[PDB]
Amino acid sequence: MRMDEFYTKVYDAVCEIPYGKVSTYGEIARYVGMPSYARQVGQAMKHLHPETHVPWHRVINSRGTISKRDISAGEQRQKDRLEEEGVEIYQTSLGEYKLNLPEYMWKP
DNA sequence: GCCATGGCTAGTA
DNA sequence: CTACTAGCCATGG
Repeated sequence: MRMDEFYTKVYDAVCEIPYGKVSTYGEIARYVGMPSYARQVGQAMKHLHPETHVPWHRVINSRGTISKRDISAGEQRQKDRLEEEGVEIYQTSLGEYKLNLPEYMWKP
């Protein structure tokens, strides 16, 4: 398959995530048949228009924190967002916004 | 072909 | 817990 089929399946995946639940970069890689594309799971997310109806904010790193998303602090945005779905998040000695994965993970 | 970038991740230690 | 490899693999130059 090819990179736009790929980008579509991933957005059908993500779209599936129940409000107020979450999933992992890596899991979706797996779910769409692409067990080793976790990194490109990241970039599909990275490219969305900021219009999108796709819940990119329900996607996190497989330790259950929010990805440092380097280029600058902006992914404040992801947390402020997941808290809008009553998800609970706390913090690390050292930044790492973070959560209870087993509680919020979407296990379908 | 190269390289340097990255919303990644099991392993290690 | 935190760091650190080692793999992974598309992009854009």
